[PDB]
Amino acid sequence: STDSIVKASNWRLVEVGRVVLIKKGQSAGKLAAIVEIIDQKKVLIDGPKAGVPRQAINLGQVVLTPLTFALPRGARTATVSKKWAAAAVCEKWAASSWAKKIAQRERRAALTDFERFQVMVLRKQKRYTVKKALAK
Amino acid sequence: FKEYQVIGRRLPTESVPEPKLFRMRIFASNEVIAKSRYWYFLQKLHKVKKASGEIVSINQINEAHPTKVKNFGVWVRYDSRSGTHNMYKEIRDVSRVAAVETLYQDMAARHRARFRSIHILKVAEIEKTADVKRQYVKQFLTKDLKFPLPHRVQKSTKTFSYKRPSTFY
Amino acid sequence: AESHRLYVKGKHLSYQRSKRVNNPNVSLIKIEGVATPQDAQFYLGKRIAYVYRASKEVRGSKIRVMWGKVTRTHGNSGVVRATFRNNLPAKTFGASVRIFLYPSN
Amino acid sequence: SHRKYEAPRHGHLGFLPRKRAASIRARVKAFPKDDRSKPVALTSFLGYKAGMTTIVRDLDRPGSKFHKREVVEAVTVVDTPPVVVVGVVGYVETPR
Amino acid sequence: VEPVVVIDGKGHLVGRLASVVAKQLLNGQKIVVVRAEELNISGEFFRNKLKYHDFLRKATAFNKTRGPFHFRAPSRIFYKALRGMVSHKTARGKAALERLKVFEGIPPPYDKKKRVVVPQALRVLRLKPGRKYTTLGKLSTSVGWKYEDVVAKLEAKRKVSSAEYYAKKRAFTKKVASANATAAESDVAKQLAALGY
Amino acid sequence: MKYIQTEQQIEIPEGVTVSIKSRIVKVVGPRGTLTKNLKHIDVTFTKVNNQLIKVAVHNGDRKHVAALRTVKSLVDNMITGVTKGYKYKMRYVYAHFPINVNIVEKDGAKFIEVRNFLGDKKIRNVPVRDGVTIEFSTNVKDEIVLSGNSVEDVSQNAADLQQICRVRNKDIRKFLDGIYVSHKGFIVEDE
RNA sequence: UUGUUGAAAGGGAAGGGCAUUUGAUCAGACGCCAGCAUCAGUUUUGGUGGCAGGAUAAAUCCAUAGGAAUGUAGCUUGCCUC
RNA sequence: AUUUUUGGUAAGCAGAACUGGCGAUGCGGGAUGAACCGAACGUAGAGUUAAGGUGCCGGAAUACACGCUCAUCAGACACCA
RNA sequence: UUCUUUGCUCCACACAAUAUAGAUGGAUACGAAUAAGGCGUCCUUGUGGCGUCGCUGAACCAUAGCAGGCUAGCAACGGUGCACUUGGCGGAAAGGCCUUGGGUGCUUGCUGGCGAAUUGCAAUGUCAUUUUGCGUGGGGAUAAAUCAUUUGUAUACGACUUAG
Repeated sequence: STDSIVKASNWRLVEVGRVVLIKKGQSAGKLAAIVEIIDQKKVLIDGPKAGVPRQAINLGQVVLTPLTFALPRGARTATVSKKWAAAAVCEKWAASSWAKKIAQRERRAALTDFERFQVMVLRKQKRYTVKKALAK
Repeated sequence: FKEYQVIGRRLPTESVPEPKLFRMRIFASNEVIAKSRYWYFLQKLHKVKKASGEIVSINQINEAHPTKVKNFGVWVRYDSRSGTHNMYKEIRDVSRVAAVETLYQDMAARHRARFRSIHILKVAEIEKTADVKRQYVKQFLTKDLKFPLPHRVQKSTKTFSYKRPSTFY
Repeated sequence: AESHRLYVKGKHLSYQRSKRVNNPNVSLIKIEGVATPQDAQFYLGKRIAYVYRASKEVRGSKIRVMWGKVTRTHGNSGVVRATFRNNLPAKTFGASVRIFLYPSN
Repeated sequence: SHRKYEAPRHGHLGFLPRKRAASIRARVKAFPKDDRSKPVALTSFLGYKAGMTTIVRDLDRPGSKFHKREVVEAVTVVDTPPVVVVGVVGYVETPR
Repeated sequence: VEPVVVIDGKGHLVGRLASVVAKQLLNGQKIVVVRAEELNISGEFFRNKLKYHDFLRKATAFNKTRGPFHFRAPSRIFYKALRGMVSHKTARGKAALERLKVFEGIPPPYDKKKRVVVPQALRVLRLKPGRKYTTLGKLSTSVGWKYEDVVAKLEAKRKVSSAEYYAKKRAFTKKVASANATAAESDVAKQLAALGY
Repeated sequence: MKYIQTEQQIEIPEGVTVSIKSRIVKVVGPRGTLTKNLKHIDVTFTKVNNQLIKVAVHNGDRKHVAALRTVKSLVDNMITGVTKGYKYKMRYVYAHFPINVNIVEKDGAKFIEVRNFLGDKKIRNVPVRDGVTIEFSTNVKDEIVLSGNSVEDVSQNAADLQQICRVRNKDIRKFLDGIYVSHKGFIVEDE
């Protein structure tokens, strides 16, 4: 060929820098960066800007994120907060397809009954133009 | 679990003033246990029982730095079915208490040794690396460590799914 | 236009029972789209009705109605306990009931 | 205790129940394996049992004691007047 | 939620699925299971073969008819495993099992209906990667079931025709997604992206 | 211990290709093409240099990391199978009755007929697996050389030929008769 | 114990208990069945506010002293596309 | 029947000591069981629990957490098989 | 299946019943893997490059009007029913999928104009899906079995096989 070929398997590595969305807990949908892994199943995470305390947490309650940033290992809350704000983690997260789908769920949950009648009207106004386009 | 300082003295009977105040570092889920264990251990070392002595102080001890990752080298003794055996295990955790309850779980899992059949001889934090004996701890003490989590099993809150759920991460 | 719904779809699972013995006074109702006792506590005190069709016109219509109210939550997984004015007949284990949004909040 | 002197069972346990074959026809339950190369032809053939007679024939069985010797064999005859084709059934293979 | 649920029985654990389906039927939800010949059991082929042969040998001595009938089909192996988890002797149980149908492969009407899964009874979601499992397609035939490759023919035909259908549906949904994307940057689209829809 | 991570290095020679997708190792080389699907093991391959490929196991075990080194072995055996290939020499060992072995054809299938093994009237038929070539080698009396690419093709052909000529109902230590694999090696000379 | 008529039920018995549905039926002619509000007794489930104590938490945080490694930037020697 | 205990290889055997039980006792649990566990009972409502459990049968988490185990005769709750 | 006409059936209506394992917006169609893919894009068409996506369906589609009345239009050249035609495709239980042109209705894409009370402060407040014989008014077709008799390939009696 002779560029051989391997797939390969792309994964989210459990490292120092890996920001992780907390899914079950008092936090439940806040970002926190991993500073030091304990043992294969347990991590150390601090989200100083999001406001989750530096805690040793089980891995069933975290979701690994595609986003990373160069943090030194076991760096304290002040060092984390500076390296976090430097790399701009919160912007890279808010500008995600996933963060948008979380913001869509919480918004459509926080919708009113009048705004439910409005969105219904507008979707049918949109639907008139798209069905004219689907015909041609 | 909790770690408790327990200082019990002995009953002050005149002709014996100032008994020698014996301190312990009992691992217990509350004070009523921490003080019962204190007496249990000091009945194995000295001729004194809860009647012949008194607890002068009980104080919960917290972690000096409860967010620093620590290699806890714990020495333990346990009654097996056949005899008794002295063990050395190495827990890696963030608190002395969290490391100890992991030992109690991994002693119960690996040798069927229940709470009554275990003595915690010592729980000493290992100062400098290259003193870590056990490989299952020396694994996580490698420069610039990373590792994936293959076969990510997400869990539904509803009986039926429509997508054929994936196990990617 | 298509929809006319002003109740939630309940289903009569079973009675309040032991492993063997049953209590036909408290009927266990599963509400559509509820998960926990916290989610279920919206529906505490609501008016559940069981609408069924007989063959005899009684007093205008062949449809008859057995009235009840939600008493409290049941289990960990969002089931409720309902008491009906007359107890349910038990042949309706898996029959739908209507959870109205009566006494409101 | 056991039979004391053990003998093999009376009767085959395969030809049960020993009831009256519902029909009077014979009911061919298996046909050959259906070769798709060679020309089309009938597999089985209906007919009527007439009776039994004796035959005599020479015997080509090398190694046999009666090699090249007249042997009497019983024979049964079946009347097979030409059978008239009157239909054709199509059968689809199904999970039943 | 639906009037009738349709479950693709492929890559599913027999007992776990059977428990899920058994509760649905008692709660009064009409369910059909299809592709019952791609069900799975924990443990190697041989273990479940021996478990079956231990079941085969269980017959009424004095008349082997009226004894426990050993049904060989993967659909009927599931039915046995599900009828175990319902009080079939009671009128509620008879009515509960009446709400169920099980098929070896996806026949008519269900051939062009939407097929769900039950994540808490998927082999892929449940069994530890490294453990060995059974396929009810191989087990069922080794114990008596004759129609292994009749169903393989009929599935291979249905999957050719359903691949053609999908290739047409997807080719179309490209046009629908493109026209919906060219509906954005409109007064209506910005008002909808404000309300969240 | 459950080994956090362990990997094995697989070297790739100078004119061979390695095509891996989801677990189907397809090696191409001067000899030809070898395929082998390893969908039973649960490992991960990664091309680093186009000449080294790292195979890996995450959160391993005693029984798990054993297989990781096994799959390195099977994949190196495939690369060997396309680069150099395999060649098993078997000797006829007979005491009295000379073994009559030749390759005959039955409906174009390549069999090995074994007749007059301990004066046995039977004609033993060893079907030659495709990709395996048989040579009744001269220069060594009573030798047969099974060469080709895949070791499992060559080795099982040689083994199935040895197994059919096992003497029955005798002292197998006096009746030391049958066709035995003397040598297992590679086709290419200068070795 | 039996006949007929009338009514009902019935997959290896039937009969019984608690509960309701359905069909038939029938006293209470002088009452029947509800909804809401504010209360009392009982009790389940939240949501928030004010205090107490401990190593007057331990922490984090800030100051400061010393130190080390899984040694940061530089420093240096090697392969050299600089 | 737990504990002490005699005879006896032993016994769902024979005979003692203290206590508690069945007899004379329903009820919840151990699938079933006189004796085990929990609790002793007028007729009802409501609330809360015991022992025991909460995949499905079956009311109740296919709960959470750390480990162990793969068995071509797995293992699975005391008295108790 | 009758011609004593009045009986059988298929379709349409109205009618008197009869129920309900339990409608109350929609059962919304790739297969295969899961230590892997989906979709879009490119073209040395591959076990290929480059994007992107997942982390639940909390989605998607439907989604207003007497339980949906009557009317004036503006904007589209659409969407969506009821009955009819075009070519087809489906045999695993295909009894359903498409797909033509047409017609005839509606349209909440958008501005209008009337109506609704008194179900009295809630009472399912009745609208679905079957089993139907009952008269209407149209199409269509115009038999068998059993016993008694007979046979013996069969037979305790039934049954079986024959015959007229």
